[PDB]
Amino acid sequence: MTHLERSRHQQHPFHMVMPSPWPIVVSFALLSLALSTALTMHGYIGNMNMVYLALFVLLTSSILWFRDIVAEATYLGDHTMAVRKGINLGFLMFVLSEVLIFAGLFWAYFHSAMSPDVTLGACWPPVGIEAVQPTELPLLNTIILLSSGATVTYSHHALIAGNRNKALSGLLITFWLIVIFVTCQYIEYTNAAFTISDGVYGSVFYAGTGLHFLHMVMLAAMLGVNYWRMRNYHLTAGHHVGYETTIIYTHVLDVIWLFLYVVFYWWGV
Amino acid sequence: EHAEHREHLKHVPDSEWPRDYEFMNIRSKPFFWGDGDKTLFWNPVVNRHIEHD
Amino acid sequence: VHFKDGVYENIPFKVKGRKTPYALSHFGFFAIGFAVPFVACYVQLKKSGAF
Amino acid sequence: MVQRWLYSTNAKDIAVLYFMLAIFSGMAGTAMSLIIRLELAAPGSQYLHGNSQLFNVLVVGHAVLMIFFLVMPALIGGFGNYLLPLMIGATDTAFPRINNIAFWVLPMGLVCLVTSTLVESGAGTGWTVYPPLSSIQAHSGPSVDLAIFALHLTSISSLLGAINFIVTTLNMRTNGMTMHKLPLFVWSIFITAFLLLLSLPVLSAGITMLLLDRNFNTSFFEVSGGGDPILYEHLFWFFGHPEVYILIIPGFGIISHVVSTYSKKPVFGEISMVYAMASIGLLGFLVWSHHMYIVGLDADTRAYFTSATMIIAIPTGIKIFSWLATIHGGSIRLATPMLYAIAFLFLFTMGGLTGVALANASLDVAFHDTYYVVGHFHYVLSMGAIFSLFAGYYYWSPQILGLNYNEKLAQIQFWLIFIGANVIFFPMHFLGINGMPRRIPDYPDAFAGWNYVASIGSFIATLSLFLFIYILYDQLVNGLNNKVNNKSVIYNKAPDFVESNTIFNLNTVKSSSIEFLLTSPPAVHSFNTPAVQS
Amino acid sequence: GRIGESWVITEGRRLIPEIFQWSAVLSVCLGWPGAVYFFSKARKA
Amino acid sequence: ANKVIQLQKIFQSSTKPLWWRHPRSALYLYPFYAIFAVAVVTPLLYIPNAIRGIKAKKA
Amino acid sequence: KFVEGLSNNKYKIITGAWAASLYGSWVIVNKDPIMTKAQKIVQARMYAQFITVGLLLASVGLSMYENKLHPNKQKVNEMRRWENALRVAEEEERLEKEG
Amino acid sequence: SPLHTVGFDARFPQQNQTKHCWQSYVDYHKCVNMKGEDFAPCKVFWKTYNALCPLDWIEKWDDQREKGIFAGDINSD
Amino acid sequence: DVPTPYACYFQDSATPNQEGILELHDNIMFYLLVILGLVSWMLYTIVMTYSKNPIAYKYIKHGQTIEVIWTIFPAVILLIIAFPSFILLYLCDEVISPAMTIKAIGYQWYWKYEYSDFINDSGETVEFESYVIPDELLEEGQLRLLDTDTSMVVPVDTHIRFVVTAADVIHDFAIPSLGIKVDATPGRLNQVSALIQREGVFYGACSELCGTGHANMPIKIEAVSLPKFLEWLNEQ
Ligand code: HEA
Ligand code: HEA
Ligand code: CUA
Ligand SMILES: [Cu+2]
Ligand SMILES: [Mg+2]
Repeated sequence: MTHLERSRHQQHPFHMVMPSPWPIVVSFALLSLALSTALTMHGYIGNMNMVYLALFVLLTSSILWFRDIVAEATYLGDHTMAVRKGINLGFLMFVLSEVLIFAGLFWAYFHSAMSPDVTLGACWPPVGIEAVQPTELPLLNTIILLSSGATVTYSHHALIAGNRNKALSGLLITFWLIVIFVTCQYIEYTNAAFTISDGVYGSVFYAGTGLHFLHMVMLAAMLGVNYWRMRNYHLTAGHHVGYETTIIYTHVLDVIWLFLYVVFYWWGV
Repeated sequence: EHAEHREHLKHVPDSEWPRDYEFMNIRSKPFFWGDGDKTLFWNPVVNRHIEHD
Repeated sequence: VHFKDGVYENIPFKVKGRKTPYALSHFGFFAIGFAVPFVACYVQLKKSGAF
Repeated sequence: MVQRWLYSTNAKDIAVLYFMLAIFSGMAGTAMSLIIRLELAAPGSQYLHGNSQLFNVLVVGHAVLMIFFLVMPALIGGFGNYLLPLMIGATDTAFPRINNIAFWVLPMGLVCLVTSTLVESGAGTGWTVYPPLSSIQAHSGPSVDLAIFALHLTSISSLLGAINFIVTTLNMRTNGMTMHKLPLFVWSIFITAFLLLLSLPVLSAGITMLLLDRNFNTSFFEVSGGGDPILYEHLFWFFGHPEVYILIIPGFGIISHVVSTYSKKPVFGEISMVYAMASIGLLGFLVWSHHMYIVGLDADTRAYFTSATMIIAIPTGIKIFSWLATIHGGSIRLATPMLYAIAFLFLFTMGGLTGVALANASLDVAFHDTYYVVGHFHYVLSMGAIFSLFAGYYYWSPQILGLNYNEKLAQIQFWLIFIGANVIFFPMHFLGINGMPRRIPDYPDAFAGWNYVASIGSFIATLSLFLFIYILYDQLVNGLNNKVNNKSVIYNKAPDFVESNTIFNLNTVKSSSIEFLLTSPPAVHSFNTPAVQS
Repeated sequence: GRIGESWVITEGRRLIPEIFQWSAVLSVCLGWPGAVYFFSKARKA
Repeated sequence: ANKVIQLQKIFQSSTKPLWWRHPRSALYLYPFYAIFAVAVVTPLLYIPNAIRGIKAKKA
Repeated sequence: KFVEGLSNNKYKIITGAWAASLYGSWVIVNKDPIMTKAQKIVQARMYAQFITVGLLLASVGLSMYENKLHPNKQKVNEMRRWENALRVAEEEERLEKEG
Repeated sequence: SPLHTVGFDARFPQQNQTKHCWQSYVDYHKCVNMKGEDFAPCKVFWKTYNALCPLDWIEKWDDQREKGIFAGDINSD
Repeated sequence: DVPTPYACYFQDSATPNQEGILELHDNIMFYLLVILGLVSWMLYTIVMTYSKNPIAYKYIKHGQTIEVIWTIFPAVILLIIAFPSFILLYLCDEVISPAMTIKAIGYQWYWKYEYSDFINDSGETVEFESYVIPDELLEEGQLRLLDTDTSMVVPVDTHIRFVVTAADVIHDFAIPSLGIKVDATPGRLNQVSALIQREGVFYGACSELCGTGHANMPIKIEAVSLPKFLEWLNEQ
């Protein structure tokens, strides 16, 4: 084509982002959250009202940031294939950083488990603490993640194919499947013989399973956002990077749950 | 089975709950929310604080 | 909007066209930077002993 | 101007702000080093009368402030943010709001670290903030919680910058940059950004375990209750050695570039040098417990770690040998960043030799938590990372800032910091092998001489930084007059021998990376069009 | 080389004065603790 | 409900910044500005009460 | 009678079979030269974890297949260690008295 | 002249000895509760724990044994 | 034993372990000073003969012969350095057949020593808390900040293995003269051995951070002959 209407464009595929006020606001909110939760843990302020509003302003600033990124990604239309591969590799490295936090928690469990202290009775699990048996409720909420992975992968491969009634049905039932997982996980927490303070076993057990618990409620929020922008026709057939992102996230969450489940419920009892 | 077992250990008087060990129910500082001895999912049936008779 | 470029439009300090001398801001920056541990020492020495 | 400095998703105007917080926090940290070494100058309770808790607060402030708010910003954040897009031809970085939030969550870590040293006397543990010294029984208050929330925020900043750097040099390279054609500072920032996201997750996990067994009644390291404090030493030093390899690898990149461009020679075997640097990166995880030879490990695992830290020692050796090879046979133009590059080699080889004296698990029983260790790391961290930082500033800031500095003041600043910092940390070795422990307010008055000599040196090392501040001022208000009126050096690469002056004015800059071809202060959209390479 | 003063002599002349000044700069870059000990009262000054 | 091209035709053709360009974006940012200003200025009046050491009045 | 030695290492065989299962599923699914790398990896991971948690219950049946052959463990190995701890005291102090 | 002590056990040759004291204490209370209530050459265990682990640990474990909240139970009926 | 002003060497020998550590450090420094001398000589020769060099040999960028010799030379020197440290590390844990045992349990800003080998024929274990003399009650010749009112006293010419622990913050039992340094963590007992070869005093300090009273926490070990130690243990 003409040079005159070729030099009226970006001249390189990469993103040039206009100056946006959502690093500074969410950093302000992160500072206020850190100081208020360092200040209310010692009885300096009266209630948890202020750490509540600090967590809430962090949540609503970050959801306004994600509003800005979905508007820029599908309305202004800048996410070409180079930027798509960039944000894909960035999410891969972020999740590689999350699984190392999980590896640090597993290091804590292994170090205090396979060399048990003389104050635990020199046996893992310790004396008196009735450990959770792995075959009742752990079996349901370890088969429900495999069923969730199967239905989210056929919803993905129906989104690439072209049918809407299947690619929406898979996403709806994987959302309700993992929220049923989260609710029965809370059911498992609210009747268990040990608390987070009862020894080191309850401490590292609840640390690992609670971090996975918070990770899948964040996954459920991500999948609710993805179902909303799948219903409102944002997701295309070949430009769904914000959905490939969350299916990569839920499959690696499934495999880190099975690692956590095996060595937290079978070997550790 | 676990529900009927929790209904079995509902009506147990609290001094018949066994005196359990040093690592169980540690309290370095009191919890800043609640009365002082209450976690988030603290079931008042299965997780009693014995207060050492 | 591409922000216009020069020799003094790359830094947050304004240097040439001011009302106060630049040495005031440039040395007050490192004055407060060098005097934050001194005020930490003062607030820690009035809380325990004397000074 | 509010949208150019507060919102500002452009990787050139974020690095200047990184550098501003870097010089601010480095001034605060060296004020703390001056106060520490001023109180340790003589036995008996000096300037801070009694009050050892205040000295513990001052030494943790000096250590953690000058590590996580001067060296890591002014090497990773500032220099990577300004130069990593500007060497591989990206217009600027990928994920721009991510490296804006990294910068903007730095100084709130700084302000909560500052206000942690005021409430309920204060966090004194040292920068390796240990239990049960920091648990709620032996240390009560909201101080160390804010002191480790600062580490949470700095940890988040450095990881976001790491993901930013990794993707912006794995995808947005220019037309001809292959997988091995990048300049070596790009490779250093590459490997450092890998070690960040491979290391600091373990750190943040361990220190949030410390926080929720301080305040949330759990029992990770509270020992009467099941836990053990050795698990924190493992979970901390698994980051604690990759942290200083992170802090020193861009120093190796900066020194490689300045000795390449001030000796008119390419670096001797750049491919073997980057293989050595990458193996140093992937090997620096396997030696994390050379800081724990005393606590009660077996002799077998101690034998493994004292075997593996010497294979850590060898590729740094072949890097220094390649540096001697690439300055050999050159045409060395002794300007002020070349002076820092020459001093870095000697003053880091000295610290590395005393480091491999420390690395023997046999020999670490006579030297642990002892001023020999301070003499080692205040060589290889201080002189290493900050002589590379000075050889970064004095070499790059005429191109970035566009204002040429004064030259003779730069050389008296180099010789003052060189003399006045070699006189501090050299008596620390004699204090170490004579038997002085670390973190004491002061000491049994036998070894009363070397502390006085180190304290008379620290004032020289502070006066040289005051002269560096005046160098910044003289650069900022007399840049064009130092261009014109013959006080500076203008061409960093001299004309060759048989080349005329009328022929040097044709090809002015004989670079090998992009950065010295952009005009002084460069345009906000420098690479409109891509920068081709064969 | 082949014709000229020999390479042993013409590089010994270049390097033999360099060894003494190397020894001087190393004896004053590592030997100043001796000079500061020499004047103190520990050496019965 | 297939309202993406109308939103694209609106979002390309304006001068206002991106976080102010939507029609219903007045209900999302004014109460946010209010609650954010409140929520971040409020611990900086409780920090000198913590430096002085005076705790809360609880129980 | 082999159940003793290769049921002492349950959680070695399960983990090695998981790694070999992901490898033998990945080399099967990657031979289909039409899909993305990510879809192949997540399908191989799903097949692997399904066969692994299916084997985890086979080892439970095998675990009580061992438990009839060795009743009430963890408590009678402790007393074998205790007999070896009492013999080492008596053997030592008898020669302390007559040595 | 004599200064004899526990020598060198082969089970615990490492630098740590906390399992060595805890096992010697629990096996003293496993000898003198089981085979005979007190007459023995299992004074070796008494010599070993009273030589090795400190008085605060012995006092804490004996009050835990009295209250019945002992960690590794000593086969008491 | 005790530190000396303006000293630049080790507090001298008492134990075979400290003699081995001194010999090993001198061997390591002897192997290190060649490398330091040739590195400083290379740097000096280069920067004082190629600064006055007008041209630059820019066509020398690799050579495999000298590259592999300068990467195989540090491996050789590091093998020769690591060859005796294995011998020292594997002999300094050899605690076969010690004579008597000590416990050295360290509280907040003091130590508490206790002997319980039952030759004190009053019957009991013997303990003493070992506070520092505060630095105004010093009386005309007493070493500042590392003296003690109640010293630990050990015999000569017997292997003594002492365990160490704490009841709080991680301390360290550290004497540089006896070559003994071991972190007293509150959870585990850690044992180290000694064979003191001469009578006299030995001083040390806590070498882990304890908080406010880290400096006011010394170790004083007088080593006396065996009949005087038997008399002291029976009398005390
Ligand atoms: C970043 C690393 C770093 C650096 C550079 C220093 C440098 C100094 N430190 Fe140290 N220090 C530590 C990190 C560092 N330190 C750590 C981790 C500990 C251990 C704490 C513990 O374990 O408890 C410690 C401990 C420590 C001790 C031992 C005390 C003890 O534990 O008993 C002393 C005593 O002298 C001391 C003081 C000083 C002084 C006077 C300097 C002087 O050198 C300062 C002068 C430095 C400069 C003049 C550099 C230039 C400054 C700039 C701002 C340049 C700006 C340029 C750019 C931005 C390009 N600090
Ligand atoms: C910047 C980060 C950094 C770097 C690069 C190093 C470099 C090295 N360090 Fe250091 N070190 C620290 C950070 C660092 N250190 C810190 C923070 C502490 C105190 C922690 C605390 O609070 O306790 C410490 C203290 C410390 C300890 C802990 C001792 C103790 O506390 O008990 C050890 C243990 O092995 C050690 C060894 C080494 C070795 C072998 C190297 C090597 O990497 C050096 C490599 C360089 C050379 C080897 C010289 C050049 C090579 C040649 C000239 C070739 C010939 C050489 C040979 C053949 C050997 N140093
Ligand atoms: Cu005990 Cu320092
Ligand atoms: Cu290290
Ligand atoms: Mg230590």
